[PDB]
Amino acid sequence: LDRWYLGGSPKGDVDPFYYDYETVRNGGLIFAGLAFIVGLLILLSRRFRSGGNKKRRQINEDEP
Repeated sequence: LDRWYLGGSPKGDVDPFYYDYETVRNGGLIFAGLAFIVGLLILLSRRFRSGGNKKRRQINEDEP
């Protein structure tokens, strides 16, 4: 019910994530900015179909 996230089990030998832990403060801000950029690219995907030259090449027909 809790902690359903996986891949959070290191080798159990050495875990010096403390160095990377400090970034955890500014880590969220950097990640979010990258997140937004990715979303922009998605909109362009629609452009491939949507346009002034019918690039969607999609038609729905009912069978007899």
